[PDB]
Amino acid sequence: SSRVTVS
Amino acid sequence: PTHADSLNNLANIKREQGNIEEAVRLYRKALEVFPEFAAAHSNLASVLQQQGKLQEALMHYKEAIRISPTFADAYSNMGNTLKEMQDVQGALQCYTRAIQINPAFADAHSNLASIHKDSGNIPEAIASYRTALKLKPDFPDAYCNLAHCLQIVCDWTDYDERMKKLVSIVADQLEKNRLPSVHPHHSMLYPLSHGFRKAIAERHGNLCLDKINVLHKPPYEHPKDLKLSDGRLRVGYVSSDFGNHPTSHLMQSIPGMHNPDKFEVFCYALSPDDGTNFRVKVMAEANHFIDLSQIPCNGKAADRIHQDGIHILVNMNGYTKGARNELFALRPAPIQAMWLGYPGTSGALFMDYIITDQETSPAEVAEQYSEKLAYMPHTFFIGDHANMFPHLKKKAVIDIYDNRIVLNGIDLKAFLDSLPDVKIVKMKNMPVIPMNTIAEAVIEMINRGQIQITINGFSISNGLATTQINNKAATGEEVPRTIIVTTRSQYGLPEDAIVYCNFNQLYKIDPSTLQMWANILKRVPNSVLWLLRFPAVGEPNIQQYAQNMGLPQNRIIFSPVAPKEEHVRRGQLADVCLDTPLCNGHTTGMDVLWAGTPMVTMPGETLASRVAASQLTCLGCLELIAKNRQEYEDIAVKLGTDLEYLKKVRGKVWKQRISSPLFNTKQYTMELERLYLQMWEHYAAGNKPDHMIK
Ligand SMILES: CC(=O)N[C@@H]1[C@@H](O)[C@H](O)[C@@H](CO)S[C@@H]1OP(=O)(O)OP(=O)(O)OC[C@H]1O[C@@H](n2ccc(=O)[nH]c2=O)[C@H](O)[C@@H]1O
Repeated sequence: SSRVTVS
Repeated sequence: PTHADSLNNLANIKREQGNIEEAVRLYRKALEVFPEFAAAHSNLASVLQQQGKLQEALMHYKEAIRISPTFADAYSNMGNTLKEMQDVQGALQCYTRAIQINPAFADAHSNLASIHKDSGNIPEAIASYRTALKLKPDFPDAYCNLAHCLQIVCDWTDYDERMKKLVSIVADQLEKNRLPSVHPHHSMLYPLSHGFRKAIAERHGNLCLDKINVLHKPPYEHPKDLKLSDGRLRVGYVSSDFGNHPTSHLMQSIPGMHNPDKFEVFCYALSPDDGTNFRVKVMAEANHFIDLSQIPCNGKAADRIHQDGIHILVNMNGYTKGARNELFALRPAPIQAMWLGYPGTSGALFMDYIITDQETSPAEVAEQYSEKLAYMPHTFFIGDHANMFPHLKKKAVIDIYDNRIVLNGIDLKAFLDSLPDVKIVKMKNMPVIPMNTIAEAVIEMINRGQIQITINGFSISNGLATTQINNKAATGEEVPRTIIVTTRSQYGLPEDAIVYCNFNQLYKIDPSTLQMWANILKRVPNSVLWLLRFPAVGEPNIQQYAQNMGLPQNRIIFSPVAPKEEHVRRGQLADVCLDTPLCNGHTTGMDVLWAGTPMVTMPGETLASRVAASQLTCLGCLELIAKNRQEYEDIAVKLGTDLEYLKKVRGKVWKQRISSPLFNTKQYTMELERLYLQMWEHYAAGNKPDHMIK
């Protein structure tokens, strides 16, 4: 869907 | 078996301490003395899992269970192992089996909650963390993780008490030198001191040091000159985000813009090829592209970095998903710097520098960071928008407003010249298409939900249908080859009122911030705040706390998360962007600025709270940077009521996004180059890392 900054 | 039990308990203490090798040795010796020892199998499995020996781990977890079919621990730890191997179905079977065996097993509930969160089922994650806490009220991991779920959906029930308790939990954990339960990446969201934030990070850095000490690597020997590299600085960009990820959307042009006379660029990918043009472009344009995802051992992977000869090794992950900071802990390069992907200090002594800027990280707060500051001269932020979305460099409208009905396209000028009666308008140059048979047909396409039409042989597309027309243009992988229409009506926004936007994930919003936004909306009747379903289940919390503040429902309009190009294209329909002070829009900040949309921000102290102010300073719009909340509200209200002042600020943004350094990837690369060479001089002259505040 949509990629983000994650831990 | 008591011989065995004392070996096992020793092993457990050796493990808590971070002595992993020795812990393993003892678990094995425990089993050597007592082969049918379930807990030793499980604990050994569990430390092998820490070491990345996932298969060997599973084998011992199953021994444990075979020996003791009701051993709930082994099932719960096996679930985490399966989860690490991306076998969600297997992990869920293990966790639920553990809870079925013992419904009062709190860790199992907490781990089941964690996989629910990761799957984007927040209500169920919250419920299972609550069960965990109900069973074990003193449970830091589960509390802090619950606190993050609540943050994510903007649940602020007992907010101040919760914040106070996160701080207290972290205080306690840091006193006991245990791994804090607040993740370093989340730590900017809570009222922790900079010392607490730095220490949180330091502790996760230490994890990496502990894991590499099993390998017993001597220090690597590092170049003191550029002789073996023919006079070129060898720079290694390490990232798990060379693919369809914000990082590549920021920096994908940097590698190939480097100056090959004086630099040699190596990209170390930590992820496998996702098939996207982002990956294709960095693989093509870097001088050397190395796929470390094919090299699981961090010893052997650091070895490679050392034998490529890297001078400056660049950490683009910090504490994010995909990181392999173990690589940096081994120090395969003489200079190691944090850049771009991680908005915080690493807290680790293996990172020498953080690349940043005066606005983002002022000297006053240099003790916020373990690293020395390496200042870029404008902002450290960068965006690849000029390359990805050059169809947004110019725009045209239909009938005079700059943001109700908008057309963009590479061939827009040619289409305009095909029309009888186009007017040009000087910005305080914008083509305007009068109300016309052509204007009517475009609007008709939108209203009816049509995908595209043709006018004078030009393809005219509905901005809502990008994935049906060209899915690679939607993602930003390709530049759109049609003309796109974008309008306020496509998003339920009113043609006649001021639209404030913020397109970040909802977690960056906090009570104080929503209170500002409400104040502003109250002061500007018939304006709206335009937010995203990110996630959708944060929407009713937001709406409700806004009703409590005095606002009616229609004042906040939610849209869905869109493909990347639509997201960017659509910010054009807004008047103003109200940035989140708690944690700014970073990538999101560049997105909205590229639409020509001014952003009001209030820089805080943390790096994450200052980035938009740095973007804006580089952009040359100091007027949009607030020193307190009254300023922030006045600026925003002024931009919503003083409409000529709104024209002027918008014209300034619109043109400064081209004429200023902000989106200038070449200039940025060259400035980055000067700074790398400063860093290199200083070390080649035998000195140690020190501040480079130019
Ligand atoms: C706080 C934080 O972690 N900050 C990080 C930075 O410090 C790093 O420098 C950035 C580069 O790694 S990423 C990150 O920057 P952020 O501003 O937080 O954006 P985030 O991580 O939420 O991603 C949202 C994405 O959705 C895209 N997006 C958004 C809305 C939409 O509808 N569609 C869409 O594609 C957006 O274009 C984005 O691509």
